[PDB]
Amino acid sequence: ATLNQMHRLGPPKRPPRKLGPTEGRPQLKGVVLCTFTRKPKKPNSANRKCCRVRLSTGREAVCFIPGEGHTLQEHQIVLVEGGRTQDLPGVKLTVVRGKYDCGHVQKK
Amino acid sequence: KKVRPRLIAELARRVRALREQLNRPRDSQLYAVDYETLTRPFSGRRLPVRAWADVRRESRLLQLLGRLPLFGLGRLVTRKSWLWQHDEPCYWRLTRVRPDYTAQNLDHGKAWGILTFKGKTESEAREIEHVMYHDWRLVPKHEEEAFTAFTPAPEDSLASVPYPPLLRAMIIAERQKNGDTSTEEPMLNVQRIRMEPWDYPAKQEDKGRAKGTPV
Amino acid sequence: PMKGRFPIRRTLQYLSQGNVVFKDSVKVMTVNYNTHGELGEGARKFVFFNIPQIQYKNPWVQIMMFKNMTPSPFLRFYLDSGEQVLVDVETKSNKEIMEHIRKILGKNEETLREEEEEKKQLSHPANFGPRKYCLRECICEVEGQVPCPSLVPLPKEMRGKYKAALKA
Amino acid sequence: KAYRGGHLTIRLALGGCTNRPFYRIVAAHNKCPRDGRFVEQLGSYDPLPNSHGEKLVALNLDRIRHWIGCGAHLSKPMEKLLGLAGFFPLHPMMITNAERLRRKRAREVLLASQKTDAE
Amino acid sequence: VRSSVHARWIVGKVIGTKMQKTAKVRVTRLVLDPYLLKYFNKRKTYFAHDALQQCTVGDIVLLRALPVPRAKHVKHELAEIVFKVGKVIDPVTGKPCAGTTYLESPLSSE
Amino acid sequence: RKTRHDPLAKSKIERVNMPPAVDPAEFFVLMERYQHYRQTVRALRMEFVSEVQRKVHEARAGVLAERKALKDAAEHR
RNA sequence: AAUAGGUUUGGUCCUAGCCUUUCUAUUAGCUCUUAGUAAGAUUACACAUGCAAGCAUCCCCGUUCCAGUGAGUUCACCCUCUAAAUCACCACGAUCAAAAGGGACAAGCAUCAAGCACGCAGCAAUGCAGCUCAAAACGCUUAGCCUAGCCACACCCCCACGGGAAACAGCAGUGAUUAACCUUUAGCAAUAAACGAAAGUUUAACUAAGCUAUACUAACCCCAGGGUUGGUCAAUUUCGUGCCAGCCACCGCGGUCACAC
RNA sequence: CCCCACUAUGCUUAGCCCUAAACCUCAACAGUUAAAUCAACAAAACUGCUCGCCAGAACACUACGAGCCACAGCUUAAAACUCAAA
Ligand code: FES
Ligand SMILES: [K+]
Ligand SMILES: [K+]
Ligand SMILES: [K+]
Ligand SMILES: [K+]
Ligand SMILES: [K+]
Ligand SMILES: [K+]
Ligand SMILES: [K+]
Ligand SMILES: [K+]
Ligand SMILES: [K+]
Ligand SMILES: [Mg+2]
Ligand SMILES: [Mg+2]
Ligand SMILES: [Mg+2]
Ligand SMILES: [Mg+2]
Ligand SMILES: [Mg+2]
Ligand SMILES: [Mg+2]
Ligand SMILES: [Mg+2]
Ligand SMILES: [Mg+2]
Ligand SMILES: [Mg+2]
Ligand SMILES: [Mg+2]
Ligand SMILES: [Mg+2]
Ligand SMILES: [Mg+2]
Ligand SMILES: [Mg+2]
Ligand SMILES: [Mg+2]
Ligand SMILES: [Mg+2]
Ligand SMILES: [Mg+2]
Ligand SMILES: [Mg+2]
Ligand SMILES: [Mg+2]
Ligand SMILES: [Mg+2]
Ligand SMILES: [Mg+2]
Ligand SMILES: [Mg+2]
Ligand SMILES: [Mg+2]
Ligand SMILES: [Mg+2]
Ligand SMILES: [Mg+2]
Ligand SMILES: [Mg+2]
Repeated sequence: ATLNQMHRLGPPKRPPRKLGPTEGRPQLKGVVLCTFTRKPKKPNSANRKCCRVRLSTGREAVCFIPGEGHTLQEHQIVLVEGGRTQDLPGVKLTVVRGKYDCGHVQKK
Repeated sequence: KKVRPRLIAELARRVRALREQLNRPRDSQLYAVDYETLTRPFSGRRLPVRAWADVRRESRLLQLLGRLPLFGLGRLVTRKSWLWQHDEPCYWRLTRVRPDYTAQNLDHGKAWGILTFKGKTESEAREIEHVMYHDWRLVPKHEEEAFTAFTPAPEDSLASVPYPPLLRAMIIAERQKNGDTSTEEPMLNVQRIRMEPWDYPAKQEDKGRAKGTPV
Repeated sequence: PMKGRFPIRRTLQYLSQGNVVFKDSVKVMTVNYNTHGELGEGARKFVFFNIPQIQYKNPWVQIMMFKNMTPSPFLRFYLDSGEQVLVDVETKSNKEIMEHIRKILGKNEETLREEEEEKKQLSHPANFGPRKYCLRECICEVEGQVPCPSLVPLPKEMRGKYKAALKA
Repeated sequence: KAYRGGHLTIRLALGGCTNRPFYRIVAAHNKCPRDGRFVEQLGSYDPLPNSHGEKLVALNLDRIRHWIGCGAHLSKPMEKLLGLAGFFPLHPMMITNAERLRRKRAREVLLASQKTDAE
Repeated sequence: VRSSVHARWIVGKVIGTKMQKTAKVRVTRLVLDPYLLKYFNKRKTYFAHDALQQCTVGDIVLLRALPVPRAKHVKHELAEIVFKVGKVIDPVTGKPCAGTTYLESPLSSE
Repeated sequence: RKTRHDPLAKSKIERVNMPPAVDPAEFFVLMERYQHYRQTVRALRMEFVSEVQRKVHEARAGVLAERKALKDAAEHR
């Protein structure tokens, strides 16, 4: 562009940064509604343990439960953080192991 | 950019100023006192302890003038605090009185007069302060000559004082820098600094007044 | 690279190299020049090279240009008193034009030196405060004075935690 | 922030850290916060003795005289500093507190002697 | 000499004469573009009192600030017509010109 | 600090501020010292006020200011 | 975006997004010795209790400040003029600084493009029909700001006569709420403020303490944990598991020799 | 798709509609062939100046708003969800 055009348009404007599933917050509190397993997209194969929670913001979302084995049940409290599960399309939240009702993974 | 007018603010501002002039408390309300508790029933605030003895023994100015013809215009009134503090005659010569007609005994109001403080009389009359204080005494007619008799003592007061040590050294150092070789000592002129006693009657015209809020 | 011919003109270093600082009387400076003609060449280079430098040093003076309105180029200054100063610039180079206006309406090197000195009086070296305004923030930075407790703990005797303990 | 009335005052603004006080002499509106906005800084005062056993006091006498000439008041600790410097007379309470200290120590010296005499 | 108006002297181009005894003047100033460090024209409108209604759209005028504004938007007065539209007088020679050409040669009056 | 609309504390309703005791000798001596001290400080304040006014007038209509004003006006012509 | 790096393909080059490496802050997990210092509700939601403004021979003066908060938001800056206030009192003055006049002054959206009286002349009567706007008017949305500090607000109705109603966005403290979690300490000794002629009096400002790895500095005979170890990117032995269980920021790993679980 | 028949339509007049791979996919004006000639291909590489336009892919010649003789239309033209490529 010419100098006249650059002067007329002004400095560039960054697109307003989009908030993720945590709405720009480190963690969110949630209530477990149901548990289930999801199949990852190809070429991965597994039954990844997930759950649907009602976030403290009123929104419902699916969350991945990391680690080997969990004991989450309906009406239990969990803390969810960011970070997508790479091979689970649409799953963008992760339960924090060792907080509220979700305990740490049992050794071996 | 044109600020939106705030009409309720101007309206309330005028209504408050109006109610403060039509509901203003009178001297008989503001300056009443309960001699048992030594509190003002208008605000429930106690008087300072150093005033308790005089509040029970001395009279307010209008308590004296309410008993005189024409409210005592032309009479001399002095204060017990002046009689104790100074040996020279201190008194007001009354020229105008505005009594508080709302008082049952007409023992409140305002007064104007000519001040004679420590033997020196002022040139013009002005409003008298502390009219509501319990501190006033009426000078009898057969005692006015002996009470006002005063001979001015010679005002043998100091004329000049030295400068503070550092200021003096800097004034002298500045002389020598500019070539001045004078040996005269720098001196502060204190003749123009007339020190009034702290109990000199202040200007009542420029004094405020308690706002309306009866308890 | 930077756009346009002579991109040096669009640098803060170049703009600060102007030596013309108008006296307080100058309020408007009009420039009448012609786009073509060999005798108006110096006036065109003056508009091209020097006008930015003049405006940079005199931000509150109005500068307005006019093209091909008269047969010859000229400058005209309007002073606060109402006086007008006409300067014929035909045949002169842009450097001779800058030196001319500097002589008749520019502040001399003496007047500018004094102004710079009166500014230095605003930042007294002995004052303490934020780095934006002062050299040092606290007297504890001066060698020999009691240092800051955040770096050198004070003796227990100079601390209120133990002054009150002993007294109490 | 235009205040209702008020006036300029030459006073001490507290700086430094906990147990390490340091004062800046400033001219400021009397209604402003102690350590907040000021009009001009007129000096400083380090109350803690330095390595040479000295309390350092800086006074911008030229500007102090200017602001007094413009109607600025003086806080009581500031008046005592100027008295110690010889710029003002000694404040009446510096003289009186000194006399009180003399009478206080004259009684202690008397009590000490009476105790030794009894011994 | 004092005045509460900010712009004391300004030159501009008359762009409107539809108000009675008032000329609408466009004034341009050079403003530095901070990023590009290039000067660009910044224009502003001023109403100038013209008692004799002598201003024509397109002429260059000199405006003087009034002591106090005479109207909400009228803070200046016409002090002088610098360049009358289509009737310019060369200030350097005092002869009438049409663009970059003389209408009367300077040699006429020596 | 409180505002005039805040209510008075109930634990301070019956508080009576008793004035200090007075030492006649020291009271009188201290009273004379304040008079002399404040007379000297007022004399100093008057001199500082006159200096401030003298410097303002000097910078406005001083001999060096009016002389520099004519010099600048002459150099301009 | 840098001294850059990884990743498009069967392969190359080009273009390009995403991510890695750096530096901070908050929160979470696990873990944690001392000392000094700095800093310290998520919420303009609701608040139990105590305290936070007095002074002074009565009048007055002060409680319009300080302290708090960030809801709203071009009232903050310059010039002109000019009150109140300080200079004891006048100061034809200086200082300080309102109201008023002129100028300047955030971001995003133009799929907000027209606004709808927004001008001028005249002593008036009244006359003219103008004024702003793509160089962004008008409008919507977001946000305290340009930080020696400033602006704004002070339960709500922009305001506060009036009304709703009964007020911690003063200190300490509590309920609810949030990922977010300091003591219902002491003292007016210093400084600051109010008052007093003054000795002085008052002050949850402040000062000195309490609590907390949020940070900085220093230290410790005994006392180390957390995370990583396929490549990017410093660093894996032996087993178990067998596209299962699980793992990664990116590319990817796991189908019986897995340095990736 | 191949063969036959025939209509709207292609034509004229009077009004609309306003689109195209409307692309020679190469903006207008002025100038150069020397330097480093230049990623590849295409139709050699550049300079000055101006206007228009562009900023990962897809969603999308779409939704909504607005304008329009257009009413299954045209012009202007986003976002959410999604991927680590295109
Ligand atoms: S910064 Fe000076 S004492 Fe801490
Ligand atoms: K796989
Ligand atoms: K890349
Ligand atoms: K008082
Ligand atoms: K505040
Ligand atoms: K805010
Ligand atoms: K409000
Ligand atoms: K104190
Ligand atoms: K097209
Ligand atoms: K084509
Ligand atoms: Mg991946
Ligand atoms: Mg491959
Ligand atoms: Mg908020
Ligand atoms: Mg005044
Ligand atoms: Mg103002
Ligand atoms: Mg447009
Ligand atoms: Mg839309
Ligand atoms: Mg706008
Ligand atoms: Mg907000
Ligand atoms: Mg509240
Ligand atoms: Mg309100
Ligand atoms: Mg609180
Ligand atoms: Mg925290
Ligand atoms: Mg206390
Ligand atoms: Mg602390
Ligand atoms: Mg194995
Ligand atoms: Mg492993
Ligand atoms: Mg047919
Ligand atoms: Mg035909
Ligand atoms: Mg064609
Ligand atoms: Mg074109
Ligand atoms: Mg795209
Ligand atoms: Mg189409
Ligand atoms: Mg469409
Ligand atoms: Mg539509």
